Amino acid sequence: MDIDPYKEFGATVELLSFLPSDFFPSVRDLLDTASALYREALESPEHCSPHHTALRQAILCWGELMTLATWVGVNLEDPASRDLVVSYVNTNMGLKFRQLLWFHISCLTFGRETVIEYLVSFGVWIRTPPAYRPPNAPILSTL
Amino acid sequence: MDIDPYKEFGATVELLSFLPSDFFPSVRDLLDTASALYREALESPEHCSPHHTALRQAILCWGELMTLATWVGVNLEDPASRDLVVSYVNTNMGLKFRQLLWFHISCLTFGRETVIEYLVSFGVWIRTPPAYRPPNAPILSTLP
Amino acid sequence: MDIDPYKEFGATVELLSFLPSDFFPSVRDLLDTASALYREALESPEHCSPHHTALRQAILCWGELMTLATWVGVNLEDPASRDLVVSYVNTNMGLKFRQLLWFHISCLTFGRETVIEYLVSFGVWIRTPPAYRPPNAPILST
Amino acid sequence: MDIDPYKEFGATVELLSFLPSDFFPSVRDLLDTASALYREALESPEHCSPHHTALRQAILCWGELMTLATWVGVNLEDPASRDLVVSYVNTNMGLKFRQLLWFHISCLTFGRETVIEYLVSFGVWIRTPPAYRPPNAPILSTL
Amino acid sequence: MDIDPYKEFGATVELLSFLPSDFFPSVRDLLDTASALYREALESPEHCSPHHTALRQAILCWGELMTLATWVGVNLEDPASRDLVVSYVNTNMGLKFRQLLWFHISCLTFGRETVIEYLVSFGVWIRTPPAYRPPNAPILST
Amino acid sequence: MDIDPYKEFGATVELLSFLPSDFFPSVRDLLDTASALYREALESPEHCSPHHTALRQAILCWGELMTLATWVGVNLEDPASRDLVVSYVNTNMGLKFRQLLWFHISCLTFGRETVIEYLVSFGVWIRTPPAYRPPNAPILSTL
Amino acid sequence: MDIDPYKEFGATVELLSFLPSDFFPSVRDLLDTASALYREALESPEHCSPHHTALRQAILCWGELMTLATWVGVNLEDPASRDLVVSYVNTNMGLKFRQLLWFHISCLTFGRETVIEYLVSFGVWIRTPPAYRPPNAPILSTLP
Amino acid sequence: MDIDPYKEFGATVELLSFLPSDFFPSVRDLLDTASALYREALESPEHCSPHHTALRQAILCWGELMTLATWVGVNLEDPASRDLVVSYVNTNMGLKFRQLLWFHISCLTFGRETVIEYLVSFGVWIRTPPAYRPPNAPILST
Amino acid sequence: MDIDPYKEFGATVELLSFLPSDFFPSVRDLLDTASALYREALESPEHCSPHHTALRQAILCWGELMTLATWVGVNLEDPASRDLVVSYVNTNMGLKFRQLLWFHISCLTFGRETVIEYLVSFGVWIRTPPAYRPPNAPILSTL
Amino acid sequence: MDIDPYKEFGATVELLSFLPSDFFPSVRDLLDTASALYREALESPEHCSPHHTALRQAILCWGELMTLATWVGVNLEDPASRDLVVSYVNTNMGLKFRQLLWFHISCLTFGRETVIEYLVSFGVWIRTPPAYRPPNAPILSTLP
Amino acid sequence: MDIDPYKEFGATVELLSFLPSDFFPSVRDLLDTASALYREALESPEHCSPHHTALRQAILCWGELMTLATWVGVNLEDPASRDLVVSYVNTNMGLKFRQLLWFHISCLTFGRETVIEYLVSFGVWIRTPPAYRPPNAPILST
Amino acid sequence: MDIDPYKEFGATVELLSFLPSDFFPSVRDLLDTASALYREALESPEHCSPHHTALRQAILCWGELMTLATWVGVNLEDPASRDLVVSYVNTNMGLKFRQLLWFHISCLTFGRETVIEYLVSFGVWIRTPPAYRPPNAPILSTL
Repeated sequence: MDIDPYKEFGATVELLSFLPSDFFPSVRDLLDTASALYREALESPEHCSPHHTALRQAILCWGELMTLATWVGVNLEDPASRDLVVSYVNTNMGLKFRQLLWFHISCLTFGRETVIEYLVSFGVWIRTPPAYRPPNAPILSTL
Repeated sequence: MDIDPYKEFGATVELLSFLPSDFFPSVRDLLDTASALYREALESPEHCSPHHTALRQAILCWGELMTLATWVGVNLEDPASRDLVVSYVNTNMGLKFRQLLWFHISCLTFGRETVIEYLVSFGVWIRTPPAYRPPNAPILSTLP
Repeated sequence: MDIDPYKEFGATVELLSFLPSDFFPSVRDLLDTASALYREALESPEHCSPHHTALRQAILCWGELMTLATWVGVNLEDPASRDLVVSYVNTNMGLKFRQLLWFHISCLTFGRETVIEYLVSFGVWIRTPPAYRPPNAPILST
Repeated sequence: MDIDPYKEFGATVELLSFLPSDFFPSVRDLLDTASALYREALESPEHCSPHHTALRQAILCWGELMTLATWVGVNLEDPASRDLVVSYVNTNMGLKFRQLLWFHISCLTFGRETVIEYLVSFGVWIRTPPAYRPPNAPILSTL
Repeated sequence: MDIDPYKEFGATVELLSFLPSDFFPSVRDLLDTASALYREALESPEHCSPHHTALRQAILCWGELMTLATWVGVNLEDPASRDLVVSYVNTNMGLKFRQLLWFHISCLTFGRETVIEYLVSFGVWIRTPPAYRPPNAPILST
Repeated sequence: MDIDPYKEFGATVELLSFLPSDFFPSVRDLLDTASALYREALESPEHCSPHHTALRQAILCWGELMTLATWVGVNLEDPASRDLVVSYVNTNMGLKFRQLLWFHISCLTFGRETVIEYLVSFGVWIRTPPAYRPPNAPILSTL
Repeated sequence: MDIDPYKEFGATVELLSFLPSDFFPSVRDLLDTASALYREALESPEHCSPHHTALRQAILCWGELMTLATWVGVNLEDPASRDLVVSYVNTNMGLKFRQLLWFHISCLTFGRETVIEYLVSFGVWIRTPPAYRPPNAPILSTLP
Repeated sequence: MDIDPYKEFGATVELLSFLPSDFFPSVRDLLDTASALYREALESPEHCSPHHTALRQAILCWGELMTLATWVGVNLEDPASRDLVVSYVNTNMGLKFRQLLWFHISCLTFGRETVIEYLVSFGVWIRTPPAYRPPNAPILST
Repeated sequence: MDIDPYKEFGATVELLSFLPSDFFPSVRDLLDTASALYREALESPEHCSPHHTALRQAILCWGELMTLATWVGVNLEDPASRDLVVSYVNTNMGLKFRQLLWFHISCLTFGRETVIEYLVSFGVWIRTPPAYRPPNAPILSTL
Repeated sequence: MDIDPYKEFGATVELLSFLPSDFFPSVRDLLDTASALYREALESPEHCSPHHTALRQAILCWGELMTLATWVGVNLEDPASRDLVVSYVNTNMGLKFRQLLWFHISCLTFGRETVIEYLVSFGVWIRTPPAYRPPNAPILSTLP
Repeated sequence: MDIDPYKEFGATVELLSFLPSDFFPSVRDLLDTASALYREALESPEHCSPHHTALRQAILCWGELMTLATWVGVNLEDPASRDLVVSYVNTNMGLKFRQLLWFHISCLTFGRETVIEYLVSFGVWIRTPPAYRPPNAPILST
Repeated sequence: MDIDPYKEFGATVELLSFLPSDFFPSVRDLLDTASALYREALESPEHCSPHHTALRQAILCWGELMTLATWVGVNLEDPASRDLVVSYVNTNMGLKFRQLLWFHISCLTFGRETVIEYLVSFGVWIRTPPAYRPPNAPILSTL
């Protein structure tokens, strides 16, 4: 029962691990971007695209995790335990959720092929020694 | 900010609240029936239907929650914290997953319209006072 | 001034009294069913069907009665009087409100002819000796 | 959960609030004119118009409220409580019931569009400061 | 002067004597069923069918009997005689009225041929000794 | 409870109130006239006319009530109560049966329109004051 | 001198002996059902079918036997002779008239072939050992 | 329930009483004639004629009466009542059985119309005074 | 010399042993059924069907066996010996004779295919747990 | 009742009584010739002829009787009873079974009409007084 | 090396795990049913169907296990150990053989599509908690 | 009970008795060969050949027996009975599983007629007296 979340879209887990861990933006910025730029289509009762369903499921799962964190914060009495578990969850599941949200938002707003090639380009650029590499890191743009 | 999971499939949360809390099976039975009936299509890289994506996401989320549960079980030193955490995650959080899995598996197995009509039929049956309730409750099947 | 609420729909008050009083579900279940199944159509600005208008009027009337009961319970000081008036509001008018709500909801979801015939079928079934009667009471489904 | 009775008829609750509270006639006069002009059509078993259904429901509700008032008057032993509840019902539900009856009777008698334009014109007239207000207010008539 | 009230319809008093005593519902239930199923026809000025005339005469006569029972209960003195006469008029005269009302209402609702065949098929079932008789009695419906 | 026995045939209860109570003949005379005139028609297996069904029902009901009277006379032992019961059933109840039998037999013999016209004429005769009342009363006959 | 009463009707005495002795109803019920259903045809001067002649002869014979019974009851002075004769007439001389009346009424009201097949089926039903015997027994009727 | 045995065949009971009582031959001769002249047709499984069915039924009933007489003669202990009942049956059922057997056998062998006319002819002949009457009584021949 | 009596008719001894031993009716009932239902055909001098010959042979065999039992009972002196031999004759071989008679009679009266399928149906019904089985056993009827 | 085994084959029990009791061979010789000449057709599942069914039934019955005799021999403790029953069966059933086997085997081998004519001729020969009886008795054969 | 014995036919191990243990008949009855329904096919030299093969290997292996049980019952010394091994081999090894034999015999008798749908419906029925399920289980007979 | 395992494929138990018992290799070698050569075919959802079904059944049965042996070894406490049981299950029943595995694997690899001819030739080689027996035994090979 090894189900790969990105298998049906053309990507794969270790392909998304090519990029460094510090590259991805925080969760709050991604949620704000999704709410500000895609709120009307998400809440409509329509089958828009396969990306929308995954985005809705991810947002709901994040909400449930935050609710559980709030409950353990309120009810549990041990301070060492409360901070330990909160830091653990926030630092160990946030990375994968950031990866998922960034991938889906970028695919929605830029295109699948561009996002597919950008990963390879950025990884190859990072691996090259500085002296024989272009000085400007690649970026995603629409202007 | 108020995404409703069932809106795109024709239902709502309130409509699905006709069934009582004890009606749904356990998580284990749903997982084994999902593995037994629909496993080759889940693994294949194809956009088969909107139900498959939701099922995959739900299974992954349940796996992540179970991983967190075993982490806290093996790391926490205070037994009270461990037992309270596992009781919470098993009781209060499992009902939504049971509802989601039941809905998505039944829709694949029998059809969406049949489940939609079954919901209102069961609501009508359950709202009747006990003195005039017929003994047989509605059930889902495809054979006479 | 003997207007009959059910006359224009093909029914009649004494016909709806054929069924026993305990048969009807409570008010809360009917209100939740109406909210869950027909909330989009009730609030839309259109003349959908003659049933929608009656349903809207009944809902608003029940809301006004509940508000009056709440004010009576709060502002009044006599415990016996408030208890008695609350008992009156939630027993006497409750029966007719339940009958009206059940009739309109069932007609909306199942059909007029089916609801018309079901009353006769159940009324005949109730008053037959058990030894010479089918063992399962009729029900509305699908 | 927020059904508006006038929404389906092309009106709105706050639009009807242009007229002051003292403008509406009493309940008795409305009942007598309704009986005088439209008794035969009200009793007939026909879906004549959407106004007739609303009028019938309003009349039945008023009858039920009056029966409740008679019951509390005859049963309760403390005269102060009976006086208080009678005053409350007559000074609270009266306004709404007179509004509904007046709107529905006038719509049948003269026409819905005429009533709407009359409401707009009366609002314009009443909003004017007294020093520049013409002496005669608008009225509904066919002569 | 042997006047059989059933011959003109097709039946016979001997044919209806096979039914058990408890097969029939109460007279009040039959009256309520008759009123709630067809009250406009029983009050319209039209010779609708031969069943309607018999129904009207039976209803009027039962009303007369109830008036007589009330009078004897009110005006008599010895309590014992009161109990005897009331019980007699309630049971012995009431059984025949229950039978007649059931016959006419069923003939109106289902049809004459169906009820005739139902009586014929019920007779053989009731005549069989219990040892070889299947437990389930015949059921009359559509 | 508003069923009218004579209303199918064009008559009405208050229409038959014109005739005084003493006008009607006796039960034995009506029954023996019916037996002598329409025995073969009443005993046939056919519904020739609506009057036949009513006549049959009335005759069987009268037989039932006579059986009841015999039963109470035989069984009851209290003299006063027994005589009161028998006198009541003989006198108070038999008037309506006399009316019904007279109406149906006369209709069958002569004609419904003739019966109605006779009722109207007898009403006029009974309303006329005694001073100018003809010494002979209207009668039903053909030759 | 060995005339079989059922021979001309496609049956035999031994074939009709499948049914037990207690299966048949009483004489009274048969007489009232015969009067209720077939009376105008019995009185009419027409030989409608061979069954009517046999029914008329059987009724007349039973009437003659009852007349003999009442005569011997009212004339003989010894009570023992009277009650012995009455018991004999009622018990040892009924089992044949009941059989004849049942056969002839059933043949008219349902049909001869149906009665024959019913006898054949009742034989196999009654010969089965009780352990494997189904609960309900075959019956004659026309409605479903 | 007054069923006349001869009505279907064109005669009545009163017509058969026109002849005197002593005219009819005894039962033994009629039984022997039936056995000797009609045994093959009586015992065959076929619908021959309406006379055959009546003849079979009469023969079987007479046999049943005879065995009843044998049983009462054997078992019952009082000789007086024994001979009394035997004489009673032999003297009162024998007459009607003789009439029935003679009528059916004669109709079978000679013809129905001939027997019907012969009854009237013999009755009229018997009633006439001897001096103005033919001296030879009628008889059936060939 | 392994001749099987049922082999030519489409069955075997093993198939007829599928049913339980108590199922078969007694020999007397089968003999009376055969006498009452098929006596005219059995004694006729004609070749009707292969079932008739087997039935005749079986009946004659049973008659001969009964005669032998009667002679043994009559002309023997030891009560134990006669008791044991009649017990043996009535028990051991009566079972197979009952099976043969029942099979032939049922095949004659109902048909070969129906009897063939009924054995399988009854065996499968018998060998099923009660909770998941139709409530009542099958039977042969309607003919 | 009175079933005659030979009636359906064109013969009669008293017609076959012309031959004396000593004419028939033993059971063993008949069994050996039946096995030698017709074993293959007896075992096959075919309705070859009416004679085969009768032969199979007779062989099965003889086997059952021999099994009963063996059981009586092994069981009974009194030798007198064993001797009496064995003598009775061997001297009583042997005649009938030899008659049946001889008739059926001869009919199969030679033909039914030939057997009937042989019976008639042998009866005529045996009825003649011995004074002028020809010496050679008739026999069944095919070669000149 | 996860060789699933049911995958090639269309089923799966976890699909058949829902049936309760009491649902299966005994192994002796299954063997008798297999022998009586079809013995010629199990002994003919032909590759009739994939079910016949698995039936043949299962039948041989059960006899192997029975021989093992007889040997251990005979040659062992301690009675307790004998009881343990015999009970183990009859129950825990026998359940799987009962399941496999039932599956193959039913697939031969009724078909494959019908048995697959029956398994699906039975699973749906059994997963429901008792309070809301109909009291009668599904039945497979045609 | 007369079912022959190899009879569908043309062989016979008597035919396989030519080879001595010691000829067959151990179970582990055959299982290793089957895993290394036919791993993907046994796990596929298809019945390619009748040999595959028999191979799958045999492997599952051997796994069952190994589980039984482990169970009795773990649970039983008596040393003598335990060792007797494990020795029996290892030695006595393993021979027939070895035979089945050898037959089916060889038929899958080299063909069937080749196996039958090899059986016949090995029988001929064994029947020869030792004086004239060639020193090399027959073998199954292709190159």
